[PDB]
Amino acid sequence: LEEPVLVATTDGVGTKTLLALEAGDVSGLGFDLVNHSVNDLLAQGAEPLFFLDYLAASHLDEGVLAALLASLAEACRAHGIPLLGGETAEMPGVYREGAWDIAGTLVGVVERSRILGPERVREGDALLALPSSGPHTNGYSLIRKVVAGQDLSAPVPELGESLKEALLRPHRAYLKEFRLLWEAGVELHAAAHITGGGLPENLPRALPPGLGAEVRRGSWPIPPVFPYLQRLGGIPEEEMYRVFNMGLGMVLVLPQEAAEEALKLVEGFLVGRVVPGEGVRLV
Amino acid sequence: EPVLVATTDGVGTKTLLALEAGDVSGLGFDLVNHSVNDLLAQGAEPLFFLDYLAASHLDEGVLAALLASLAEACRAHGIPLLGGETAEMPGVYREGAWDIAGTLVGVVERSRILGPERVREGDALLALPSSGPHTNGYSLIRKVVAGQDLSAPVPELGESLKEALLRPHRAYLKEFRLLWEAGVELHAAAHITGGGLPENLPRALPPGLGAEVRRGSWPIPPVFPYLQRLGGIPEEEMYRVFNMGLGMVLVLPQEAAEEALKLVEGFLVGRVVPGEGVRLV
Repeated sequence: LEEPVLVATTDGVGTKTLLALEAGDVSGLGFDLVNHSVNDLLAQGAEPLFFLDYLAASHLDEGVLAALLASLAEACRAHGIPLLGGETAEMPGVYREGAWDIAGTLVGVVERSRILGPERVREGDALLALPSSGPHTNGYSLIRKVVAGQDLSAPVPELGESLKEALLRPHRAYLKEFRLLWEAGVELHAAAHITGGGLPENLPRALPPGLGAEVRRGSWPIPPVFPYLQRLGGIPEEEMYRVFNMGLGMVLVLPQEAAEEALKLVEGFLVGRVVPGEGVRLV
Repeated sequence: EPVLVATTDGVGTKTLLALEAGDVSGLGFDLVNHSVNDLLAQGAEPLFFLDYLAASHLDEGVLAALLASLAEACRAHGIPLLGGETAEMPGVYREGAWDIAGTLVGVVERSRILGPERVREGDALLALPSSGPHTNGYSLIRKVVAGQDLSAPVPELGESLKEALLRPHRAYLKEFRLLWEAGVELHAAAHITGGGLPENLPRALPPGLGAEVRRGSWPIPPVFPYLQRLGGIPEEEMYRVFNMGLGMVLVLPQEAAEEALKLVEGFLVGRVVPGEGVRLV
């Protein structure tokens, strides 16, 4: 109460952008960026204050430029986040033909003593993961290679939809979740947004020295698009968890009792514990 | 309604020249400084900065140069380099290509507002000197110096093309602080970037008011005319693409302009007149 701290994060959609253009549908890229931006902030313990972006391409196609601006405006107002005037850059000398780079920045606020972080993490906390909606916005370079030459618009058995639909599903935002836990006074220690690098890289960040994580395999639902890509690209498991979120959209580190009170308010999965040592071992 | 102000900006292809010339030492200053000037023109005091760097490949060498640069730049203005992000996308960037982008957040206090509505006919135009092309016009620059020895000292410039062309975008924070602290009356300000004077100065002028600038009224950096010849560029084009020495232009009462020159380094380059656009007189 009365200790507001300005925080912020800056992100980019990533190579997923090339996948979207190819499939001729950037309608979701606006949510991919905003939602990814919202989560990097939720990991700190903050709420969004406003967003602004920097779009750069080989050639700012009037068509796709409008569809992008259209998308970002829908993603922000979807979260009640004020959208600020963003910029644009056209540099055919920097970008590959037809390429685009969608980046942005989200500013937020958090009460100092309620900032999430490794120093609040204690040994014995529960690892509560919030379900990802698919690949989200990391690892689409591996993806574009693996699906290179497939009929992205063709239905897939084991998916329940096509590659286009399953691979372009927007990055999922967990703002609604967090608010449910905040309004309920649920004790949260740390949190990790599982982006570039996967669970292995991102989780250890939310953990203090002398503390590693223990993740029980199969304790959470894995989007079907992952093992599919894996099989198609013959991608090893050790590499799957290093590139993809494997269904782990966000991992929460909090007291055991808190997870319980949380799973009654939010769609989550107890998937581990903070044990001595370091790094994240999959058990 | 947000109570703070913010702006995202990019360095432009100057990045490519710096990479090619083997020096990204000042790209952080270029980025941060461009952002700071954009907010000062609105009367905003800088609060914090965040950078976003992307590339075909994140050369460990360049990455540390840019990171160190950005930090010094931020340190110089006394603002925090809060967060940052890095991207490696060889499928998005041409080999060797990079893009330096970032976001600066600031805040406007009542005593420091600036806008087209405060500008009055008869106001003086006070120009703050640029350090060179700054961060606009490098598309033209690089094509004009192509084939040249960026390290071959030139007589006129008193240095090479690399030193004349890579000098960082100058930030005018210290100037605005002096002016703010002294309570000098200011109506509006224009940061001279893409499109030079003809495009940027009008953005700070109310409906039905234009500006007349005196040729030779302010110093024009040595590299500007040098390269105009090197590539036989028409004057009209120079002023359409480059700032020509006009780093930033303030529109303030004739009296406030006279006391301002006693506080900062600037020049009285013209006056606001009835009409539209900017015309060189």
